[PDB]
Amino acid sequence: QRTGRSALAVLIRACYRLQQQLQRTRRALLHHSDAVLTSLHHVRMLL
Amino acid sequence: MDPYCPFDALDVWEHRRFIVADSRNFITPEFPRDFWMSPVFNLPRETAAEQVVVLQAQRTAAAAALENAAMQAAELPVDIERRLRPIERNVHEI
Repeated sequence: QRTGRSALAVLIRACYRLQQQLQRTRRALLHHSDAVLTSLHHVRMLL
Repeated sequence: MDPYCPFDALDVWEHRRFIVADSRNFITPEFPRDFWMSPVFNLPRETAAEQVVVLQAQRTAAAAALENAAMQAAELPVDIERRLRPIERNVHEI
């Protein structure tokens, strides 16, 4: 009982955290490129 | 201020038919000369050197913004290798 039910816990923890790992990359890589766009935009302002 | 001219005036009348030796007279206006006003050309105060100063200041101001944008975009390659390597290790754990 405790063998197979605890063996799947590693995979459960892996998948339910891989679901968040990519959400973080979704958020972290979009709040950073917007800064690049704003900077290019400001440089266009200077001219 | 009078231009030098040896001869005063001469006269052999102007028959329209008998025009010979076609010379051309100095054509003059009918208005008194005083309003043919004086020669004036005035400089623009902004000098060839002054525009250099202004545009060089603008170039040096734009270079700082270009460097700011470059340094903002120079950290993305560090972000990729800082974010994806832990994810690759987590995938390797399986």
